Amino acid sequence: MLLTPEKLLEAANKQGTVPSRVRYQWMEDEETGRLKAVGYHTSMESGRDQVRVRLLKHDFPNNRYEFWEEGATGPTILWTPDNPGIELPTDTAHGEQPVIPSAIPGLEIPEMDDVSILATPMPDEKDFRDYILVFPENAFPPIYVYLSKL
Repeated sequence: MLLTPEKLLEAANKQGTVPSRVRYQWMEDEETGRLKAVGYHTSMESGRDQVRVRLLKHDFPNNRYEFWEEGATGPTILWTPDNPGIELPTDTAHGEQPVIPSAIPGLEIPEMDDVSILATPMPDEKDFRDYILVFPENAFPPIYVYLSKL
C-alpha cells in the first residue's frame, strides 16, 4: 500500500494516524527555557511510531486554512496562501516539512535538515506534539509539523 493523498485523507477524515520512522520534538531546557529541535528514530515494536493525521479547514472569510486541536477555544495552526507557511496565533515553536508524495508507509516524512537525531530512549507521547496536516482539495501538499509543548 502507498500513502497516497487518498490514503492520507482516509486517515484524516477519521482522526486517525500513519506510521513514521522518524518523529520530531522541541526539547526544553528547564534552566533557561530555551528550546531545541531534535528527532528520534521510532520503533514499530514500541508503538510510538504513529503520527496523527488531520484535515485542515478552509476559512474563506479569513482567507486561511486552519486546524483546531482537541478542546481548543481558538485556531491552533494557520496557513494563508498569501505568504504562505505554517503560522500560529501563539508564540510557540514550530518546524515543518512537506511529506514525501505517495511513499512507502513509514517513510513519508523526510528527516529535517540540520536537526540532530538523538539515539536516546523514546520520550513519552506527552512530550510530542506533531501532526500531518492535510489540505481539502490538496490545494497544497500534506505537511508534517511539530510544535513545542502547549
